[PDB]
Amino acid sequence: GKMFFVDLSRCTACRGCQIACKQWKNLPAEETRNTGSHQNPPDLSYVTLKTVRFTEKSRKGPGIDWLFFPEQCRHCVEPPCKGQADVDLEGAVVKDETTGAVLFTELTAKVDGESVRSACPYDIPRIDPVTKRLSKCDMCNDRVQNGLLPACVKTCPTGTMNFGDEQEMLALAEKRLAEVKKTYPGAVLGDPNDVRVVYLFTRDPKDFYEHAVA
Amino acid sequence: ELQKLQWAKQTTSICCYCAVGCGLIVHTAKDGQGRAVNVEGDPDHPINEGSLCPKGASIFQLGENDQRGTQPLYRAPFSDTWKPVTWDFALTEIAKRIKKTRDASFTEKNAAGDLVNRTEAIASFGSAAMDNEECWAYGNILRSLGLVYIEHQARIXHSPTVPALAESFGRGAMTNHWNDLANSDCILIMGSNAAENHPIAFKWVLRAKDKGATLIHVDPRFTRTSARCDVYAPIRSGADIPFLGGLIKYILDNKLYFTDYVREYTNASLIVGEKFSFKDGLFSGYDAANKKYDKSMWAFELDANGVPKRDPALKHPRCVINLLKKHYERYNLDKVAAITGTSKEQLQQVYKAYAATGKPDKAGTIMYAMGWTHSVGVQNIRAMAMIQLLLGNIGVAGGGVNALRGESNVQGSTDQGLLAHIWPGYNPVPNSKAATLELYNAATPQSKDPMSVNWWQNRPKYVASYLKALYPDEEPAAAYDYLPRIDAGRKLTDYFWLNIFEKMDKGEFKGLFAWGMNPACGGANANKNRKAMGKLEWLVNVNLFENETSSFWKGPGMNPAEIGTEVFFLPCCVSIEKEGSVANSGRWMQWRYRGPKPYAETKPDGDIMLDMFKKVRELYAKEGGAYPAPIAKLNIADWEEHNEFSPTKVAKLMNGYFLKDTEVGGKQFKKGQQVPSFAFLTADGSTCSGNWLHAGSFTDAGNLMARRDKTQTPEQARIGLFPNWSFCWPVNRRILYNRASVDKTGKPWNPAKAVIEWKDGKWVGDVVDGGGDPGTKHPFIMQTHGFGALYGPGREEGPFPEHYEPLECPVSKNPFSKQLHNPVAAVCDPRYPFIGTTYRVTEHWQTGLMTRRCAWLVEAEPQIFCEISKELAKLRGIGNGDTVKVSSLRGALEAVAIVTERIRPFKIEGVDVHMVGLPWHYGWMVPKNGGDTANLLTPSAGIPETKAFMVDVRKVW
Ligand SMILES: Nc1nc2c(c(=O)[nH]1)N[C@H]1C(S)=C(S)[C@@H](COP(=O)(O)OP(=O)(O)OC[C@H]3O[C@@H](n4cnc5c(=O)[nH]c(N)nc54)[C@H](O)[C@@H]3O)O[C@H]1N2
Ligand SMILES: Nc1nc2c(c(=O)[nH]1)N[C@H]1C(S)=C(S)[C@@H](COP(=O)(O)OP(=O)(O)OC[C@H]3O[C@@H](n4cnc5c(=O)[nH]c(N)nc54)[C@H](O)[C@@H]3O)O[C@H]1N2
Ligand code: SF4
Ligand code: SF4
Ligand code: SF4
Ligand code: SF4
Ligand SMILES: [S]
Ligand SMILES: [W+6]
Repeated sequence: GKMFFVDLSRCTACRGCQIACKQWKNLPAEETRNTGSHQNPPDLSYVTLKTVRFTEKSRKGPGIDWLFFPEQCRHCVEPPCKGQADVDLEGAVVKDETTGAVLFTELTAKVDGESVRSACPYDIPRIDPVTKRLSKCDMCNDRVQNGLLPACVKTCPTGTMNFGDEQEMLALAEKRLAEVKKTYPGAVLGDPNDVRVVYLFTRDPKDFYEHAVA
Repeated sequence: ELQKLQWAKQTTSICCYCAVGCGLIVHTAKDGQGRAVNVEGDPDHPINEGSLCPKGASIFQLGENDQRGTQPLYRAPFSDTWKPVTWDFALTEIAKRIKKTRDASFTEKNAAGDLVNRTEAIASFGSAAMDNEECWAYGNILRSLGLVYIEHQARIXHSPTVPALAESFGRGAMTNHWNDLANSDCILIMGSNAAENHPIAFKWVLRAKDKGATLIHVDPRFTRTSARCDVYAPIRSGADIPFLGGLIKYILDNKLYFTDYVREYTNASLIVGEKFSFKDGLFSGYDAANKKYDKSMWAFELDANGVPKRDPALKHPRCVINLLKKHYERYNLDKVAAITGTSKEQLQQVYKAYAATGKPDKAGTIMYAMGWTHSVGVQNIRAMAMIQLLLGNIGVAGGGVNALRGESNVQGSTDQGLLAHIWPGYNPVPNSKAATLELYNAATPQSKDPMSVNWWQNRPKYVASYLKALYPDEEPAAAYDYLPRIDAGRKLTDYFWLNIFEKMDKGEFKGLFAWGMNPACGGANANKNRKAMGKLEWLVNVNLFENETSSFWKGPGMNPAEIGTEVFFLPCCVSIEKEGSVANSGRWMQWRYRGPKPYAETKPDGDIMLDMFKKVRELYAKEGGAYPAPIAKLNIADWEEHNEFSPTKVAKLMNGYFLKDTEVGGKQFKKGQQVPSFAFLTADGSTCSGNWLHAGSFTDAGNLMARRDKTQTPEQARIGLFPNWSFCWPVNRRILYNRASVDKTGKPWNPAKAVIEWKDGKWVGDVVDGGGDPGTKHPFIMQTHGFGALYGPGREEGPFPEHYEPLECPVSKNPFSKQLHNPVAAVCDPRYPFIGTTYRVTEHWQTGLMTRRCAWLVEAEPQIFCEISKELAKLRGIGNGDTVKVSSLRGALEAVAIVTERIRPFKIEGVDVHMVGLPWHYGWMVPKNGGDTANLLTPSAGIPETKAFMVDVRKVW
């Protein structure tokens, strides 16, 4: 299988990943407005598969801890969204055995879109108010199958986004956590046994986003 | 196979935004016959390695955009709407307006009776966005027509940077390059928001950290850069010179300077004349009435030969180093802390971290871009250069003054002399007193020092070779009379950006070229400028989309019916729809190729400007008119292939070729051969070259700018020179002043990060910056005396940076002298008590003309905002996300309030002073509810003031 290692201690919130996702899939842009934040779009939706979340936490002395979270589907090893979806219709949510990608097919119109989002402990799935189909990050399975990096991984300049085989990524995450701890001593890996998107957080994952971990 | 990319032709490009120069791969439908289907990063490109920030990442949405211009548009005097017209009509009518204005205003001889052969009735703005070949051709077209008011983007950064670094090092350019940031042991980012404004640069900043480096951000605001640094140090706006002055004193007090480097390679040892002194914030030779200095009073004491006297013992009290120590004694931590608002603890921390790079086997780099670099902005950068010379960080891997250029080709556009004071290759524009070519060449200072290379002594070869590229059938001395001259008697700054807007408002301009710029948003005091454009008879706008400049006449508060300005809007093609080169901040001149054909009836800038000129030439050939010679004889046949502008042919003319069989440097050269280096150019007319800096870029071996070869020696690969990827001027010297990186033996100071090394009779690694055996030449070959200048007696404000207060309104006290404000230099209306500042975000570009048309970037940053502290929010009863009115003496606008701890009140003379932050990326044109330019608020009072202007911020209910 394949795995994303996301080192958030290197993220500059450039949002190259956010734009690159929409470029590769030719997705449309939402109607957005500024409500007192750089964060936009404010949430994932049918047409936004990745958004960078901004969070400001007060620290002692000058400046802040500015916490950046490029949110995507975790592509869980044991997908709860599949388990729930398979109660309505088996096929709607399938698992690629090559890559480990959790993929929503066109049969997600048939299943209960509401409850399959509830089952997701990361609150990832989003419903089309029209076709009633579920959309999210598909791990750019298209590109991964063809021995290319996902768009968000390739576009990232900082070395935040890393992609490859589960073994060599977990090996990287452990070695990187060791060096990052010297700068951010409260650094941790998010659910490194349950998912294929392993986020390195500089501090309490709940500070980055409510559904940052299970 | 990936279906989206299957069947599409794959070509390479370079990003059309910032000066990092990120590689793209473009996929073009129908094997190159149709539209672009995909644009993403070039994985083989050694700067970005496939990475793109959201601007580069969104270039597909820029190019394949149905809001883009399709054909020329015309607007008749007082017309309420655009009238779509053909190219033939637009260029023809444009060519007639030029001739009408030229003939009517062309002055052969100024009042004083001196030859000038110029027009002062036509001005041109732009552009750093055009290809290098297009910038060169444009400059020459404008100069053949006799224009002197020729400016672009570069002015805002040039005026501070180039004179600061030229004075210090002998060249004005970024000393190192992006990949080299990775070799640095301490990175000081100060007057830069690189994480947002040069994003791919942070690939190499973070890799510097991985290998042990400390990253320091010095900024009044906490940014996305600050979040990824080891040390965030807040600084009060305009307290930079105090801060750097404290660092100089810290380095000298604690003996942290690189002694051998300083004694040999800087001017530390040179004896300043007895006439030099400093007292009460004034240097010697001050004229109180005129408010300027007699710089002869700052001269060096010359020996019998005429060479500045030196004490290698550094004992003489008039040694530069000893006068430096004296001058900066006053910048103690207590005074610097009080004025900067930086804690003594953090100052000591930052000072200790960075001055540790004075170690011969450690390298420190300073990164600055625009920041706030006003009256003493030149002296700010001088202090950075002086710190780097003290620590011996100039010429070494991970060192240098990395003065980050803004636009993709602002380096190239400057190199092609699209500023009023310079021809291509930084040969000055002649003034009225420079009556002959011999007199022009007489102005170059000479050195009697045999160790001093003084390379600028070759200038006559470059000027002659230049005039032979434009006018190859004439003698250089004869051709010299064709090109216009500025008034020797007038201030140089009267020909610059800010006075072009002043003159325009006084209706002293008939015509303006707005070529790849948006003045109506870019210019400070937008209300004034938008009204001033109404006083033009004709305006030529060449851009990708309809914009605030093209359509100023139907702008906010405007009435088309009573605006008589005749506008031609010519739609140019995007970067991926044409071939050519762009020169990045690191001087990497990078060849890119056509993907899709020009969208609709759009044209490359080369074809627009060349076709426009040919129609002007045609009119003069049939009608005659004012002094036709320069227009008639200009060699545009070398610019053209298959009835079209040839990027390839212009690039070969810019590199240059021998016009006859010539013997140079004791080597035979055949006629028609490409000149292989500027070393082999001549003054006798044997050679031509559009730009001597390009001599070496396109040789008989081919187009070196189009090299995509990642081949590196171990010592090259250790510091990421990539000398076989594209070509950088001068002659592929990737790190400038690299002779300073080795002792008089030729051994590196830092063998683990060698730039050059003397091995077996040759320099190995980078190309040596100046030929000659180890210890036989002074390392700064473009300097007259050959030394890194700690003492700079050519600067208007004095030979040492001194704190003079740039932030007028809230400051009354200078703790360093009697002299509050700059002695060679605002209303402060109490109704506007806050410091307005303007800056960028990652997702938008310049005035936003380009990025406001890209839906994915509008998605991320849809509206103008006003960032304010929690303290100012509490004072003015503003909540996060509330609509506010920001106002000044110049205008007012509405924006969304972002309340953030990233902004903190300045503490100035026992008072809380609140700073108000606005993005200048917005304009009335597009999008809906996006907002208008923050330059509605900025004052006019030759560079505009955009970082500190007075505002009020009120909540709107
Ligand atoms: N995303 C993006 N990138 C760009 C551009 C763009 O529009 N958008 N434009 C390009 C251009 S033309 C240029 S010139 C460069 C400019 O690049 P930068 O110079 O990085 O641009 P700014 O964000 O205007 O200013 C940088 C920082 O200076 C800080 N600053 C303000 N006043 C002071 C002061 O008195 N002292 C110090 N030390 N810092 C101060 C601001 O808070 C800001 O964080 O960016 C280029 N790249
Ligand atoms: N308040 C405030 N004002 C500022 C600044 C600030 O920080 N604050 N920054 C100042 C600085 S540093 C600068 S450099 C200026 C920049 O100001 P401008 O240069 O006037 O701004 P833009 O026009 O947005 O710059 C990019 C332009 O290049 C055009 N372009 C792109 N590709 C091409 C091409 O191939 N051909 C042609 N012909 N045009 C092309 C784009 O369409 C766009 O119009 O703004 C200055 N103004
Ligand atoms: S993160 Fe949610 S949507 Fe994605 S695979 Fe896991 S359960 Fe399914
Ligand atoms: S992996 Fe692909 S689909 Fe998922 S967020 Fe990244 S670019 Fe978008
Ligand atoms: S591209 Fe990389 S650095 Fe930029 S926001 Fe995405 S993850 Fe962060
Ligand atoms: S905008 Fe600058 S940093 Fe971003 S992709 Fe383009 S060249 Fe690279
Ligand atoms: S620029
Ligand atoms: W700029």
